[PDB]
Amino acid sequence: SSELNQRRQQATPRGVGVMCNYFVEKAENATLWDIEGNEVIDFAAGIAVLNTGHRHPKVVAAVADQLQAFTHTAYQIVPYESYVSLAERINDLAPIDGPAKTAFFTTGAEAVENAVKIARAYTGRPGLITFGGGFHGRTFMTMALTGKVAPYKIGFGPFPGSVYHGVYPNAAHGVTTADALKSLERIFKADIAPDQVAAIILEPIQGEGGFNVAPADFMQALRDLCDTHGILLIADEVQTGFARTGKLFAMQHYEVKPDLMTMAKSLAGGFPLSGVVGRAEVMDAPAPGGLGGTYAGNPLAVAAAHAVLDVIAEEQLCQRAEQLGSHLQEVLNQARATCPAIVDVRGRGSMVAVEFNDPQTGEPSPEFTRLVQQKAQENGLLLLSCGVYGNVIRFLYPLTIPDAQFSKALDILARVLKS
Amino acid sequence: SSELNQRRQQATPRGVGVMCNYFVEKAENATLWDIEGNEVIDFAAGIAVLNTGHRHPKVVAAVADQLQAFTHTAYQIVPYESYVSLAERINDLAPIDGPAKTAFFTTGAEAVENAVKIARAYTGRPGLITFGGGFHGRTFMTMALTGKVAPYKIGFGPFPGSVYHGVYPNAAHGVTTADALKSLERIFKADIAPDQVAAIILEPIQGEGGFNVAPADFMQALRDLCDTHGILLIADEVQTGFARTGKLFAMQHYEVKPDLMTMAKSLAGGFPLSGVVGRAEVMDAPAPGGLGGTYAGNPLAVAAAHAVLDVIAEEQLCQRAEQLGSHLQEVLNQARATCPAIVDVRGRGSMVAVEFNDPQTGEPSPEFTRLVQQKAQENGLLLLSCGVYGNVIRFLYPLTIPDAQFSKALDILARVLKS
Amino acid sequence: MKSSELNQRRQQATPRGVGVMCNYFVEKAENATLWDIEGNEVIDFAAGIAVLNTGHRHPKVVAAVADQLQAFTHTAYQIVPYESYVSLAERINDLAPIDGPAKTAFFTTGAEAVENAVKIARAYTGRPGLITFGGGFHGRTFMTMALTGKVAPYKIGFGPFPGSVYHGVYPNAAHGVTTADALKSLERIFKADIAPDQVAAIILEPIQGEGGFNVAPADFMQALRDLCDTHGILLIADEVQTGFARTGKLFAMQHYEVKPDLMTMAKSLAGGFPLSGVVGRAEVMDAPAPGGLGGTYAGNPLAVAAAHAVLDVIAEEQLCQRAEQLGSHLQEVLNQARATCPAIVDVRGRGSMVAVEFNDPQTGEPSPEFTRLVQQKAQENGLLLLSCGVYGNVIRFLYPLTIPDAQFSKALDILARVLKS
Amino acid sequence: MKSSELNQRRQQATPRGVGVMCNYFVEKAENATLWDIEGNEVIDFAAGIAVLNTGHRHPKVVAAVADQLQAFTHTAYQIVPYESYVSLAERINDLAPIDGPAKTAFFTTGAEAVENAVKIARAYTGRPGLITFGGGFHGRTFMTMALTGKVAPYKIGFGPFPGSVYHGVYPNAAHGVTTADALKSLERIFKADIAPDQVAAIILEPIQGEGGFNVAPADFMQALRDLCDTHGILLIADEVQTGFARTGKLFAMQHYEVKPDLMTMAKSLAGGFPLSGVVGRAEVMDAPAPGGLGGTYAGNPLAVAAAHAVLDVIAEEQLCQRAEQLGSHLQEVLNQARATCPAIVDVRGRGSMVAVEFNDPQTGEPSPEFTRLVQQKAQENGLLLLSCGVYGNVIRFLYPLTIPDAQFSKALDILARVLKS
Repeated sequence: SSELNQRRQQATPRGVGVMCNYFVEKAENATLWDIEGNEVIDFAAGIAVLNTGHRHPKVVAAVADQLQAFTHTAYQIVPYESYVSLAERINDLAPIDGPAKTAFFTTGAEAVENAVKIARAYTGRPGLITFGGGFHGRTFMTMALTGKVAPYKIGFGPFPGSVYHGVYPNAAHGVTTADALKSLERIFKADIAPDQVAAIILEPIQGEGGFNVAPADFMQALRDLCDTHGILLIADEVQTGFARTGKLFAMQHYEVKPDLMTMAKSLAGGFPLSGVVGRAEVMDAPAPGGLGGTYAGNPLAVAAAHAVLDVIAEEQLCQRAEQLGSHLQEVLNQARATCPAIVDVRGRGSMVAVEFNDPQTGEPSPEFTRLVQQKAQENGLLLLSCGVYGNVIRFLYPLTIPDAQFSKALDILARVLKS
Repeated sequence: SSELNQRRQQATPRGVGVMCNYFVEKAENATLWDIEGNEVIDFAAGIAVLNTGHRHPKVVAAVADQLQAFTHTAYQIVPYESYVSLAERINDLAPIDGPAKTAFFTTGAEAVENAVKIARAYTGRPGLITFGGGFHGRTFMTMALTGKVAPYKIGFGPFPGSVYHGVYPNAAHGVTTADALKSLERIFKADIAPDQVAAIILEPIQGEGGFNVAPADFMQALRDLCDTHGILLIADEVQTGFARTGKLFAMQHYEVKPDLMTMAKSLAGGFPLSGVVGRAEVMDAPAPGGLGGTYAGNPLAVAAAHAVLDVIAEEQLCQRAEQLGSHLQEVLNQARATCPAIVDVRGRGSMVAVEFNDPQTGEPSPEFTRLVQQKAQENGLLLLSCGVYGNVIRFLYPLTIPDAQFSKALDILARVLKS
Repeated sequence: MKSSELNQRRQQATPRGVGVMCNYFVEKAENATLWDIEGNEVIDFAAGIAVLNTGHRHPKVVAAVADQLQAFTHTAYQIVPYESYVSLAERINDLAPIDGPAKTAFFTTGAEAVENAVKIARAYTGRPGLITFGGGFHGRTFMTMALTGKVAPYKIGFGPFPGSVYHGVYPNAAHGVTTADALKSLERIFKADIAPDQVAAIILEPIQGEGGFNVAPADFMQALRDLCDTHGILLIADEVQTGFARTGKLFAMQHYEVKPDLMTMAKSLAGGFPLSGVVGRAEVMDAPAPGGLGGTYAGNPLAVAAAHAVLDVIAEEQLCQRAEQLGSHLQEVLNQARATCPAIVDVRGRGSMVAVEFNDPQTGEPSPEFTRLVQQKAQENGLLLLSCGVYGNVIRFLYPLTIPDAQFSKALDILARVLKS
Repeated sequence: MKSSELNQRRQQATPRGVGVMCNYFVEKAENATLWDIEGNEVIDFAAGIAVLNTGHRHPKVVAAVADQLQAFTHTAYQIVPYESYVSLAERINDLAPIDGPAKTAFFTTGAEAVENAVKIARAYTGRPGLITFGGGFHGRTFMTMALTGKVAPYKIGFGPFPGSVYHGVYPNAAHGVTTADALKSLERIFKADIAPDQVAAIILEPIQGEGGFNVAPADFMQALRDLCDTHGILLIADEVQTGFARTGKLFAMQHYEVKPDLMTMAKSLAGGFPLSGVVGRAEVMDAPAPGGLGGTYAGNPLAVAAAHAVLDVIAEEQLCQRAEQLGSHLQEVLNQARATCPAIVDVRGRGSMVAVEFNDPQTGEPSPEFTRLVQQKAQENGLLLLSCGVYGNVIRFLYPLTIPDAQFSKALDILARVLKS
């Protein structure tokens, strides 16, 4: 496959970075097959894109029937009842105070993008506040909202005004909830007025930021100041959504609820679909024709996104996600005594991660974290990187992993840490 | 259905407007079936996305075959062979001087968005110039690039700086090529320096602008303008691309070649995929990791794109387009004499349109466009509106439409213009 | 001590970004006469760029400044106010072309004046948008550079510039741009760039200063007034250069039946002293909260005292009528020189804001060289002339309105001789 | 009584946006003494907000301005230059702490100076980024408001604001904010807001003026210089308020071994006249092309003549040490007052830029009411005190460095007494 590696280097730009050396041929559940027969259990699931697994039999049958019905029709002209079919369901499952309304789009960056458009149309305000280490997409506005410059926005500036970043709460790094809230106070006193901020966008637990959970200390306080200053709270559950946090949405772990929320990735279980759900009054702010997109709500994707929403419940992967999470929680917790480089492990449900620090100084180092990288797939196990420094392994296995599938990779994960 | 629509209003926001309120059941080539089994000839193809028709036997077989393989990988992690030489297949076919390289994404707005990121990474310049009436997407950057405020960006401002709009040459409306070039010179002397403009983006034929073809002298001068000031000429062929204009890409009708090209819509023939092609060195300007997207290069959509390029070649849809549109153009000019409202008949290939003005004045009638919209509606024929005044009908039938199906629709079209 | 020594010391001590036009350095100035450090007497047709309509060191202005010099030179008005600030504001409120009650705030520079007009407009409407016109000049600060409609050289190298700022086309039917063309550009901005319900103000000069002395037609101004009336936009008139008797009236807006919502004043406001101001409808001016407006030097006591005498000199010496008398005589000469000099393509202006445009006869393409040759020969004859326009082919005549009749006659003789050569 | 008729006139004729601290109007000022129109004599501890380090109407400054009145008041330097501009730039180049050859460009207002500083930095680096600190104040223009780190009341209602402008945290160990706290706030801006190689300049005051007189530590200024050296950033020191003998040295940056790339000057640079300047490395200053920098009032000849005399006064009267002597005596009084005044939480400053911060004794919470109480009590006893700070709980002391010691001792007697009550 070495010749195809170079066939790509001369046909697709260097900007599309790719981690693993080998290509894909077939995928099942959480097991990937290379071109050369190698079998690797997927602890990545394409970045939380397949909570219900690679090619789950139900929605693969739901996309097959949806195929010979219609593949595309542009919902803006000819609508389909499968669009209203899901908008009904998520409006009943989303943690939004009062009546909820849902619009669907294609990519997750478009969901956060449209949440900004709806937040701006309802508030009439320009301001948008995110947090350091937060990731919200790769388009112009979403890169501005993203809190990691390299490599996400290196060389694509300048970026629009009225967008600033607070500090995300993180007791593991010595920043408290008060430290986080004070950075917001410093933005209101130096950057932009509170009555000029349209929305505060927030990952319930940060995805590419290092799997750091926001405390209920932070959320209830956050809900308070936006209610004071007329700001809308937006929860970005593109990565944390759909049963991986032990519950359907990570915001269900909290008592107060966001006015808007963006969803994608495993929302369709491996097919291009995003969406925005929120309060009926705020979502109804843009005028007709203001929201759209050609591929918005791909009929095959809404059919699968309907399907995972049945695997949601009959398989009950919310309860399983807490059972997978808590055991791998234990595997790395006595590996903590065996492997000294572990400084902390964190996660809710099975959205779990482990941070590794070099012993001489407690600074990160991604090449011990990334020493585990190679040993894992050397054993046929694909683990993804994370963090502001690259020092955190995030475990993104599908929720549909058989238990023998899991314990294999778990004890293989026991061998990567002591070598 | 009556309940079906009102279920749709309480579940989905008013922002996502919809044209027809009959909901699709079935789709095949250029035929659409609705809740009541009523057969409608499709002259929209979901906005030029189904150039090869609804569910083409070749691309479904390529899509169903890819679903036996895998759902999705996040190309960023484990890549495909599907991705690479679909790009090799477009690198040789795209009108790009010298070696070409191709990256793939999902939505057309993303392709335009990434074409800007590549233009910014290559030139280090912030500036971007588009034209009034142009449409480039609905995200923050693409809304600023779009040259129509209503309804695509009412309530979503403020918009970023260094984005200005020239005037598109509309020789059928008093705007010459010299007028259009002077608008660009006026931007250079008042808005932003030329050596600060990274790219000039335009559609070879304005899609929602009214199907205004760009004259050859305007494109030649545009090439020399960017050549003189180090600007990159981006061609937005998301709507004009893939055999609709008689040739593969609309830029092939000109001797000048753009530095960058954006594609989507009929690229995958009813599946979510976009892409950017251009000179090898400029597209490699972004750093590894700067370009990305989780759904980018969807395996099924890549397999669908592979067969779409097969279909238009073996079925000779490039040559078919112009003979479909030539037959359409002459029955429009036959009705030109006994109908008083036709003021112009624009189009190239099968990207044809006809503009209506009120007979007593020169103040266009959307109603007459809606009235003729309301006649083919009750007569089983779906066509779209466009133009800055909503007074021109665009003919976006699938190129795969059978001859008897087309001859019927033109008959129906002739009757609705007379009355 | 000597000029070239000073020129070298200048280039080694100051940055090249501060360009200098003339070879010589000033030693003494009075009315419309300049004496360089070598004794050469120069007829000033620039007046510090339309700053000394009342002439250099007018006795009444100097006597007013010398008097204020024995009281106080600065107290920071936002800390300790003074009567002269209030009285000058009252005088401006009466004379300003403002519909209804007016209020005035004083600042230091014309760019600060435009800046505070923008700030006032944004506070009242709550909207980001601002629309100017190509060829407009409104200052060199970040926002005023964005408002300025000439990239070279005011904006080269200082980008990127803020959003919600766009430029229409200023009408000059002497170039093929009608009022209808100008309004078409505005409606194109409204349909492509920014919605009219998001534009706070439209800003234009009644006569474009360095834009070539192009006069806004009443056609254009009335349409702008109704357009802003319909879409809730504020009409800001930048009279920094046109203001104070330059155009035959105290303010160039008085030539029109249309009144602006806000107006910026500077340059000739203080007759050679640092002062600027904003006057407008009281309801609009009161939009910013206490503390939102200011500036340390704003309303300098010496400059406010000077502006008091300037308004006095304009009235007591009838300088508005003088500007019309002088300008009519100037257009008389420039148009007689039309028969003897084919390069003259246009003679435009109002009052003593007169200009002449030059083309190369071969085609209708500007001749900036012929413009420079006229400047150099006038300098050779001791006459300082400023160029302007988008192509540098326009010579503007900014003589002080107090220029003696005999000196003006000699300058016109120099003008006729230079135009034939 | 008679001031009330003037206040009603002031309220009806000028907008409410120009706030006014004192309800009395000045009639005469001299050194550090103010006389209102009612005969009341006030000791000036404001000096027009640090504009009069040399005092109100200093004899040598007035005689220099009066000499310039008999020659010329304005020619626009970009048209006809003058020698005094060059010689003042030559003096500023020799005196400014700039590594290597320096160049100086003069403008009018402090905001204009900062505005041209970013224009020079943007032209030199080609980068859009600008980083300031919360609590910083740099002017009231659109760009300087964005750079200003205090939203109320400076930018309330004037947004939206331009991108590529972010605010770090200014170090104040008295507030629990270390230098490490400050440095890492910059790295978070690098990691989340804008790449370091896209930041054109980091701008800071050596001592925050309106921010509460918080002095930058030496290790913070050092790491800032290293930060900019690594990433090609330019270091800009804003010495509009700290400049010219206020801090015990001619420039506050001279208290450090670090030298900035650019420096802005205003306020007391001309000792009570509208003048501002930008001095920096010659290579950096020459980045803007000819015609890119300017301003009609820039380098006002009267204000330049005053600044020439201000420099002579600072040297002839040894005002740098006098500022150190007056500031030490003030800190002694304030520290002795701390016992019978539990509200005093801190005594900050350097030289004669000393301030005192007040806290409500129950919780360490600011008490602007107590601060205003000290202000109003001192005003009743004839002492004019200003407030600063992010929370308005800081009183700053900006007496003219030329204040007579008997009047200074008297002012300290009042200050002591209004603090014991």
